[PDB]
Amino acid sequence: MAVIKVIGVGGGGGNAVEHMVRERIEGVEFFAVNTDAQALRKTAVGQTIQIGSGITKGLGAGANPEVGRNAADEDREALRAALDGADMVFIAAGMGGGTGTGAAPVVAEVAKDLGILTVAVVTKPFNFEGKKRMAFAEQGITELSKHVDSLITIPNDKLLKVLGRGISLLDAFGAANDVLKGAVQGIAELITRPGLMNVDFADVRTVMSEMGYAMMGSGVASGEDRAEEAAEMAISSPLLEDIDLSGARGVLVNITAGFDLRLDEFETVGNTIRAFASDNATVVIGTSLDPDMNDELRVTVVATGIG
Amino acid sequence: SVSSVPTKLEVVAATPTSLLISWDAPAVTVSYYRITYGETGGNSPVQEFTVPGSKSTATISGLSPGVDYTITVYARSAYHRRSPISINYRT
Ligand SMILES: Nc1nc2c(ncn2[C@@H]2O[C@H](COP(=O)(O)OP(=O)(O)O)[C@@H](O)[C@H]2O)c(=O)[nH]1
Repeated sequence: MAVIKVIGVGGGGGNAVEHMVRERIEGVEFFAVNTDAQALRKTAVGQTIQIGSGITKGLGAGANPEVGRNAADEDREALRAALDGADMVFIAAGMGGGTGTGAAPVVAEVAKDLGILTVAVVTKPFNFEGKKRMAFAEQGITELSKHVDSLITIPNDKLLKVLGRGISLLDAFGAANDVLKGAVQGIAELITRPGLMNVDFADVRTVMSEMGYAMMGSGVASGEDRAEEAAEMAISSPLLEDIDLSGARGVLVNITAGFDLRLDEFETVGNTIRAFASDNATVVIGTSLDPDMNDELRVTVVATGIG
Repeated sequence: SVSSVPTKLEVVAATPTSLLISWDAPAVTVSYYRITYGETGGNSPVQEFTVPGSKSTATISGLSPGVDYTITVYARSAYHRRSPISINYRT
């Protein structure tokens, strides 16, 4: 029921939204924001929104976050127009360029001022991309922090550990696309394809509103021990590596199963979460349903308010 | 360009009652693969089994000659939700 919009901001964020449209996420509405008008028109990215027509005459941001932020301030009204009506917005961007690092904080602040649940899902550049890009991404994330409800960062450097031997540069970037998608999907599917333990959107709000920094990981398992093994793989994910989970102010957990989920399995996942979780912690655990699933399970864990 | 995981699936050997399938090594670690098969159009429930994520082949046995089968390989990975790949074959 709750209306979810997904906004890719900038070239990396548009590459992420393009993959999400093609691969499909059920029940969300897609948009791309960019300063580069030619890149906006190249492929199927849902509804497009050009920003910074005055400053950057459709030619891009020149990899400079000051120009991408200036471009965003020009047509705040354009963004407010298309965001209007949503209950939740995911903003996806690769930090460390020009448009994403500078325009994503502004898109986030507009969404907030409409009372929308604003979730940023952003990447940090690979180490081989250089120190300047990484430093840019840090300031844009700090700027982004002022005007979001939750900020999930995906450091691409942690994906290198799970990448195949001899992989291509292109496939490495496409793998980071899949993680952003799996990240939006794992949260949004609690609303768009609920299971028996359907999460109320007001509870999603409690666990993500005005929370600050967040991290997520996931596991998957099949067989008799699918519940405990998927849950432990998620808490052991390399994207949660550096996070002490007992220090999170909120935990949001999505159990994706078919129709065969047993009571002792829902107990088991929750026991696992509640054992580490602090006691001043909002804990929200629901199921989502995937029908083409048999004797298997996915568990997604979002630790919110870790700042 | 294939977009599914795995990106390629082929029968690499075939006997009257068995098929050996091959797929390509994935760009991203796979926990396990889920393989299903059954007679194309049949009324009988599809069969299935899992192989570990570090395998690039599997053997389907117990089949009967001169029957067309549909074979589907799901890749289960914590790092994506990519669609499965599927092929047809007659024993
Ligand atoms: N997921 C994904 N990330 C990318 C892609 N290309 C670049 N990135 C990352 O996103 C960061 C920002 O670059 P980019 O978004 O293209 O700059 P911008 O166009 O000015 O926003 C880069 O430093 C890369 O680490 C892509 O195709 N997919």
